[PDB]
Amino acid sequence: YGDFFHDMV
Amino acid sequence: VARPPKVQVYSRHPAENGKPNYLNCYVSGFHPPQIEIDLLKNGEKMNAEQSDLSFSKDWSFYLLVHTEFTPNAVDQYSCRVKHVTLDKPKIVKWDRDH
Amino acid sequence: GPHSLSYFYTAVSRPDRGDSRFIAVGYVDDTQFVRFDSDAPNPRMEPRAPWIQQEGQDYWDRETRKQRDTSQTYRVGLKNLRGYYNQSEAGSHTYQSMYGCYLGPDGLLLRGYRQYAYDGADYIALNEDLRSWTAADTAAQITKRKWETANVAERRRSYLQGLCVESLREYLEMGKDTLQRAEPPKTHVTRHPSSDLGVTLRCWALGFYPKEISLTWQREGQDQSQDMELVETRPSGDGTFQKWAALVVPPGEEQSYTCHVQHEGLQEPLTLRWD
Repeated sequence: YGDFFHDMV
Repeated sequence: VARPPKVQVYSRHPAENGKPNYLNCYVSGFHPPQIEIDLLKNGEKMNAEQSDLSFSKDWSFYLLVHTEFTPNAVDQYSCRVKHVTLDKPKIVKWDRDH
Repeated sequence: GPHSLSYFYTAVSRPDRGDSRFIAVGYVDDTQFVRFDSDAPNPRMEPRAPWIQQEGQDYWDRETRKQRDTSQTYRVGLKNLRGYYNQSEAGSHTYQSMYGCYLGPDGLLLRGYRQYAYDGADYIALNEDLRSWTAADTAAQITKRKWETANVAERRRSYLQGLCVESLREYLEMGKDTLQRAEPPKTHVTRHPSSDLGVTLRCWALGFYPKEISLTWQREGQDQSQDMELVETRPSGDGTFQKWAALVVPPGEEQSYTCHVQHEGLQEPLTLRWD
């Protein structure tokens, strides 16, 4: 199961 | 800082003429991911499957291009690779010893 | 030795098309089991190993949602990174992330990681303690402060110790007949012409799983890796792997060299020589 949380550089 | 591809061309099983096999071109260690990898039969591009883009722990990419083939004594196979790090296409021939 | 679940994300800018492409792949150990490709029409997380197909519609629906949201943030982020590095819109650039968990012998997280790269260079990484970041340059420091202000590390740590390990455990059971059965190499040695004063001996290991293997040449017990050609372990195409190691030896001297193979599916080291 993938990691869900918001991923913003 | 772009990294050039390494290329191996090989059969899934030891080759014996007239027996169906699988032909693989494994290309690894390259960066950026834009690349063209063609398996060739007598110089002609084969319509071979390509794996999903993945990469290694050092961030360099790898791809497997592969298709069925029945080797014989006449047909010659190679893999041709084009990448921004290559000023000419990289060509590796398939032989049964590697 | 220990099992792992890992995801690998690649986003690439496409200036000519004024958009970007995001590709995700997921692995258990050395076995790919899912993919997502933003370029696919109506993109979904797709099965890439037979044992994952038993997941229900909720799984595929929710995994697809995660990737669609991640795809969009990585696309927007490519724009930020170009500004950070004073890059024009003319060039293509590459943003990667990888993350995963290794299963310890007690069923606990052995080690988790989450790392990022830009144009092939380490960009930012979660530290070993899963509580702080290391940034590689002044651009990455902008990202680090954003993620510190938003407390991103806590969520990554929670995922890596929890859902990642429990997902790994569920997957290992679902595909136990392949993921937990080690296939040993089929090994042999061949000889080939080389040059004046030298024939080549090639030690083959074919059709093994998982990928980790040891192939060495010994001349009276002494390691020959200095003059050895060792090719990168390579996929067979059916889920197994291949490797070989070759050495040039003096003619007539072949029987003074031995090839030694170590693999998890062997359970006892092997020796072999030319026939």
